[PDB]
Amino acid sequence: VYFDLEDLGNTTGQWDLYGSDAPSPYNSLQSKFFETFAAPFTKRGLLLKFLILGGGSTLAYFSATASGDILPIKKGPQLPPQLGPRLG
Amino acid sequence: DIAGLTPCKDSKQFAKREKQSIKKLESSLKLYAPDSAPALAINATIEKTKRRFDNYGKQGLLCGADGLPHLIVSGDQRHWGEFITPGILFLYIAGWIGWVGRSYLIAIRDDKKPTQKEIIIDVPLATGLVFRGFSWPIAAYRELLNGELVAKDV
Amino acid sequence: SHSVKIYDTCIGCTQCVRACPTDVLEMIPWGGCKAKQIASAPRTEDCVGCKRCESACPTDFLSVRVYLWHETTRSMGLAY
Amino acid sequence: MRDLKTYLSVAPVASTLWFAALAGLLIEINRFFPDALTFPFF
Amino acid sequence: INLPSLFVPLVGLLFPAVAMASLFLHVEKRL
Amino acid sequence: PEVKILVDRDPIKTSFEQWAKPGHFSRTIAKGPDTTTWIWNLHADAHDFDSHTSDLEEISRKVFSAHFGQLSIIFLWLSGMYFHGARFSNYEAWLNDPTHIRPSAQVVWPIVGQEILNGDVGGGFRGIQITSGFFQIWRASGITSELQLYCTAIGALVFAALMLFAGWFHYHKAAPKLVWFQDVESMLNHHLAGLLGLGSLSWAGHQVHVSLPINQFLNAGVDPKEIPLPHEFILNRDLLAQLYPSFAEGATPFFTLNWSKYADFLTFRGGLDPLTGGLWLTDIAHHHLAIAILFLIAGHMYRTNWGIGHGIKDILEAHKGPFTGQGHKGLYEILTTSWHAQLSINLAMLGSLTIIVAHHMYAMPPYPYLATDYGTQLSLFTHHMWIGGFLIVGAAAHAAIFMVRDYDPTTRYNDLLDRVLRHRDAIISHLNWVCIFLGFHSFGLYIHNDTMSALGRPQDMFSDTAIQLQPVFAQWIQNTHALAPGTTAPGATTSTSLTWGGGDLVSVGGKVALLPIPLGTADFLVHHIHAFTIHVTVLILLKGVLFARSSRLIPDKANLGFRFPCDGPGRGGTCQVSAWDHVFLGLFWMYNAISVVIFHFSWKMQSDVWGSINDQGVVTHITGGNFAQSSITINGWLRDFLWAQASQVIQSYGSSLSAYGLFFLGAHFVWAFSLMFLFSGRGYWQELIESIVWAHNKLKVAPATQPRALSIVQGRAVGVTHYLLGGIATTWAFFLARIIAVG
Amino acid sequence: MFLISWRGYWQELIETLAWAHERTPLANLIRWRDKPVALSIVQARLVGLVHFSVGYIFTYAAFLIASTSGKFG
Amino acid sequence: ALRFPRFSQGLAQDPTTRRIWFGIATAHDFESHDDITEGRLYQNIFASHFGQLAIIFLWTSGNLFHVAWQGNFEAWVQDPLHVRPIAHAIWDPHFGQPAVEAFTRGGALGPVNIAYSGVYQWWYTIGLRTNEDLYTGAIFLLFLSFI
Ligand code: CLA
Ligand code: CLA
Ligand code: CLA
Ligand code: CLA
Ligand SMILES: CCCCCCCCCCCCCCCC(=O)OC[C@H](COP(=O)(O)OC[C@@H](O)CO)OC(=O)CCCCCCCCCCCCCCC
Ligand code: SF4
Repeated sequence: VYFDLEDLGNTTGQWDLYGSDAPSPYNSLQSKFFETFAAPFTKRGLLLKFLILGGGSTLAYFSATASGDILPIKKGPQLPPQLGPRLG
Repeated sequence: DIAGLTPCKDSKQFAKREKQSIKKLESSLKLYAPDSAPALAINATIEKTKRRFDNYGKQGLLCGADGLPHLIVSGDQRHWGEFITPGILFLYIAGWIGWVGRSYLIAIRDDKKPTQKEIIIDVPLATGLVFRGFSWPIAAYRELLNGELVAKDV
Repeated sequence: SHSVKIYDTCIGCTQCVRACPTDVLEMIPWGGCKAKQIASAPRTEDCVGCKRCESACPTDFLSVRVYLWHETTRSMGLAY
Repeated sequence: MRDLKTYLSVAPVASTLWFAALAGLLIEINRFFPDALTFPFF
Repeated sequence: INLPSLFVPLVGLLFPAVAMASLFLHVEKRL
Repeated sequence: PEVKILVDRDPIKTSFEQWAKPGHFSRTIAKGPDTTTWIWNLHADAHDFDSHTSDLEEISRKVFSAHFGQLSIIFLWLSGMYFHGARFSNYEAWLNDPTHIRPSAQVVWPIVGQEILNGDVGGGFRGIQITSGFFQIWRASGITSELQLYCTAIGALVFAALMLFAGWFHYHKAAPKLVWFQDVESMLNHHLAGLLGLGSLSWAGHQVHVSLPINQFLNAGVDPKEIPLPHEFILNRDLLAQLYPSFAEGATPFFTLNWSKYADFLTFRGGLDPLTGGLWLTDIAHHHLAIAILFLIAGHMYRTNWGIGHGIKDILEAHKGPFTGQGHKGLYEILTTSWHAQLSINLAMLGSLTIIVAHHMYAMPPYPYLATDYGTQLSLFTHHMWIGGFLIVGAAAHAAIFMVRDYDPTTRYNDLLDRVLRHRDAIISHLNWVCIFLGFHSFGLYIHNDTMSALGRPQDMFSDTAIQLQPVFAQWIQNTHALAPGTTAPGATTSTSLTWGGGDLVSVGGKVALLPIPLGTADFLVHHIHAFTIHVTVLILLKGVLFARSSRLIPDKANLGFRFPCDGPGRGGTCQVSAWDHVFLGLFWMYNAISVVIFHFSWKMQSDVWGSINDQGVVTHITGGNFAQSSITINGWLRDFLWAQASQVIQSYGSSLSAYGLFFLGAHFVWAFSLMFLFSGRGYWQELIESIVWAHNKLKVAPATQPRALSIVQGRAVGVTHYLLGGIATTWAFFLARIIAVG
Repeated sequence: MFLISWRGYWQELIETLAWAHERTPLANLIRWRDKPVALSIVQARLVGLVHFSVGYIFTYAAFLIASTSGKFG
Repeated sequence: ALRFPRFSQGLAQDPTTRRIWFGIATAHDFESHDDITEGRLYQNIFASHFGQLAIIFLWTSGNLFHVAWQGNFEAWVQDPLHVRPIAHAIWDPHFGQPAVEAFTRGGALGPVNIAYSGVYQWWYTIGLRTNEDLYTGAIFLLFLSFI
């Protein structure tokens, strides 16, 4: 018998099968450090606008100032061009 | 001439094609024996080729720069053998078939189980009906004047 | 929810109610036919729209009609 | 025997025979008057 | 200072990025 | 309990009355037609025996006699083959010089100019070059005159009449009852030990007395007319002892157990015969002897009537463990009451067997002068691959039929079937995933390669020159197969095939019979493509079988049958939920997989195997060896395979290969014609037929059997039938024209 | 594909996939907001036809331009 | 409403992915939207026409600007039969060096496309001769798009 109108979640199976609920295994000197230094990146609108505009900044930057060893599109042609079937 | 086409008797290209095909055949021939059955077959084909080209020469067909025969269907009278008289033959035979079929359909339409005579033919009945197509034109004419060909009120 | 409508040409054969897989239809009393019966569709919020009822109706033209309309969870037949 | 006469008039057999005869007729015509492009008679 | 060196990237990379996040947030929003 | 013959007398009476009443078998068809739909149903349900009736006895009687009819047909086809070899062929001249005369056993009448199809096949003869490989069989048989071919044609005709009479007899006069059919132990004992054991024993006998000596004489150079007749070898034995001294002791060894003294003609050589490019006949006879012994022993496993033996029920009930509950208990009751379960298992095994036959016959050529006849080899591999694929797909069809019409946990419960049914969701989930992953990592590599080759970046490709993906295990295994003779097989001289390696190359008439086949990055890519296609086909067919009875979408699907169009447009739309539609979809994917298999084999053989060798010993392959570097992109398949090899067939007009040029185009047409049935639906067609019917009614010429548009399922079936015919025939014409033209 | 395969097959496949996802660890911490479903019938016809004619135009354009431009004559 | 799409309430209450698809493919069928009048339909269509006009002007603006900027026109006017007209430049970071060399033609200083729309012949036929005419026209088209 697995039907109980009082408790519905046990009848429809709302368990956490792998959760733990044990205390923290990262002793506080380590946790202390992280939750001090990693706080300013924890607001939704803040993080999103910052990530978008910073990624765009780095992309426009590294795109405008990439060197020839990287991108053959930058090194240009190095040969005299052919003529077409008639034209050229 | 008509549309610039000159006669196959006077066409040099028509001749060239004939002799090219003939001696290609005869190059394929020079083998197997001078009398074996393959040789006899190949010689029969050669003679048939000559007959074909000469018949197209006799019948006054028109040739172009390709060297092949062309067809004039405009109504000109020098060329009725090309389209109009075989066309009359076709229209006659086709009407024959269709007329016999419609008269069979009509003959069986009053049966209690008409579909039984559609998937299993009544051969003596059809045998009596086949030869009315011989005069299907006159019958169809007097059936049109009768108000009898077109189902009224459809 | 789809729409299901019953028209007065119904002969009250009940074949449509027997066919519904979600129990949309029902027979109700009437006076317009030899059977004194007519179909009704009281539970159209459960109709999946299979038209299994229309395949069963014998009148010409149909006496039950299914008009597909806005879709929901029950209408789409989703078990998740 | 009557049942056989009926069966022989069922649609597939009847059409098979009709077209085999027609095929023989056209084949023999073309074997006698080969390579016809026109009506060369009148 | 190369002009396509800037416009091709951002129209090709960041324009669709911002527009896809934009339209996702809009289209899954219940008012 | 015991096993015996059980038969009824005169169950049905021979009569013509049922011929004149179309659709006697089904009550619905018997009533007669109102619409044209009738005519279609009449043919679709003609052999659906277990739907015409409910009685198992009647279904089994019908099945037995139908099998006799099929065997009679096969005998008639064999009779035709032998008669045509005897009467309209150049077999004797080919027997005289096999590496110059190309075989031909069909001539055409000179009717409308078609005699051009009678081409110069050599030997003073003009006809159609055949590719079934029958001359090779007849030479390996010892046949040397056309009188023997006549004799076998007559014998086959007699056997066909005999089969037809037995088919009539076992249905109308002496029809066995259900208990006779349901005895599977005696049946297996007979087919294992009687059909397969005695069969290969008798055949080993014929090879020891006819094929071996006549082929010894033929390979010695003797004129095929001055060779003694086979029966002489049996009357006079000194003839045999001249070629094989061991035939002087004559069965004394076989009893004195000194089988060593037969090493004359029962060998274990391995490799090919360097004179004819085939397997040693002294190996094949010994093989058949061993196989006959094995089968004759294996046909004594099951208990019939004398206690000793094995009960199948006992074996099945004994097997079970802690993961499978009670498994195998209840399969004997199932496998003896449904014909569809049996048919599914049998079709699966026979299809797999046909594919294995294709591989083994290319890799270790059995007949003499077959390896250098390239057209026959291509034809045989391709034919048998197609047959195997089709049979495997039918296996799925009949598993689905069993699940819909026969599975019944109320009276025949099996545990394993129930458990698979209870986790089908996880099954289909994992198979779906692995097909997606396999498709990304094989076709994706091709797309990467095409894009890197078009972007002028060939050093970033997946190839032998830039980024290597060597199949280490395949190379390791064929290296083990190379070192096998002498180390793990001390009794063998050469290894099983020449594809394994060892540096041995066999030539015949200046042509290459066999040599070691090299495996490289391209082989790795092609094989993973193959794994991908097979996994997808399996997904479709197994999804069709496992969900044939019910789903989360349609929870009572078994009540709608096995072949139904849909369950209406509701629930979102439920077109093609039936299992028949899954078979219909799996046919396209089987076509895809087999087509890629035969393209891979055809290009690889020409590129690295076939060709011509010079007296100095420099092999020139048909294609230049471009498979290693052009097969890795899609553009190389379109350019170097399709465009470059279609030249032979698009240039055959005017030659004796022009029939292939006509069939190329006809097959393209039929393929494109099927798309009309596949892309449309019957509502449009019935509404158009309405107006056409009006026009006929206007002239009192309208038919009484009302014309309808085809069924929904019939539309799908016509579509897939024409699609498969068009595609396969296109490849048929392409292959045959190409291979016949170059050589 | 969209023109020969129709909807029911795909809808059943998708139900299987939804089960698979909801049952797997560390990935069921993510929840879609629209229940996935196969495409519609009319929608499938439209999408198939669009792919068909896009392919049509693109292949013919590529061939026409490359075979005239290659000869330039 | 309270969800995309606004014009259809029946689609907005659809909890499956269908809602999104059909939301896009019904957006310009104004007669099928909730609370549609005759005036709303006509006025919507009028504004839509104006939008399409702006679109066309911006597209032809783009063509003019781009062959005036990355183009070939001036050299083409000197010898229409012996030079290939340029459409625009190629900038693609997935290019390798040989492709870079392969697409550099028409006298350009880097990879380009050859035009086949025929606009050099048409503009040459009606009067435009130097790059300033093409720039002029492009700016005027931008103006007409805005209007
Ligand atoms: C597309 C336009 C067109 C059309 C419609 C025609 C039509 C015709 N042209 Mg013409 N022509 C054309 C363009 C055209 N031409 C052009 C552009 C040129 C310049 C090259 C010519 C040059 C040209 C020439 C030089 C001649 C014609 C002639 C003719 C007539 C020949 C056919 C005939 O004699 O009747 C038909 C012939 C019959 C014997 C009639 C029998 C048909 C039967 C009755 C019908 C069969 C029905 C069925 C079997 C039985 C009935 C059953 C019923 C009771 C239900 C014909 C009416 C010829 C002419 O003047 O005619 C004398 C002619 O000399 N044309
Ligand atoms: C519809 C006309 C049109 C079209 C089809 C193109 C197409 C192209 N442009 Mg161009 N452009 C145009 C108008 C157009 N442009 C106009 C009017 C100007 C100002 C005079 C420019 C200025 C411009 C520059 C400076 C560059 C390009 C570049 C490019 C190429 C790279 C792709 C890209 O980065 O997008 C275009 C990038 C832009 C910044 C264009 C912005 C200006 C237009 C008006 C944006 C229009 C967007 C609009 C809101 C949406 C309209 C709807 C419809 C087009 C879908 C590409 C082939 C790059 C190139 O040459 O590649 C090698 C390059 O760097 N364009
Ligand atoms: C040594 C005994 C023996 C042999 C040789 C065979 C052989 C065969 N059986 Mg069979 N069977 C046997 C015993 C045997 N059976 C027993 C004891 C039972 C159960 C009591 C069955 C029940 C059975 C069934 C239900 C079926 C077969 C079938 C077949 C055919 C399988 C298809 C095939 O491979 O064709 C190979 C073709 C050839 C080898 C050509 C040569 C044919 C020879 C002449 C066969 C003759 C063998 C036969 C037993 C002769 C007895 C008849 C005699 C009284 C006159 C095959 C010829 C299938 C069938 O009947 O197809 C018609 C099938 O449906 N068998
Ligand atoms: C030992 C082999 C075998 C056997 C005995 C059966 C037996 C049976 N099958 Mg089955 N099947 C098989 C193999 C086999 N199948 C294979 C290999 C496949 C995969 C394709 C299938 C797939 C399949 C399906 C999908 C179905 C069956 C069905 C059936 C049942 C009815 C068949 C029928 O009468 O339809 C009538 C037969 C025809 C109408 C003939 C069809 C003609 C084809 C389409 C043309 C082929 C073209 C030809 C080869 C070349 C062209 C010639 C032309 C140009 C002139 C029957 C019990 C049906 C069933 O309902 O089961 C209960 C069912 O629907 N089978
Ligand atoms: C260069 C710019 C190109 C756009 C020019 C066209 C705009 C001028 C005419 C518009 C008339 C507006 C009519 C009132 C319509 C109106 O403004 O009503 C406001 C609308 C509410 O809809 P309603 O309740 O009015 O619906 C009634 C409808 O029947 C009327 O269409 O809310 C929205 O804005 C939804 C936004 C979805 C936006 C979807 C994104 C679509 C992307 C592309 C959009 C066009 C870009 C084309 C570029 C390729
Ligand atoms: S009738 Fe055709 S389109 Fe409609 S649901 Fe059935 S299969 Fe699909």
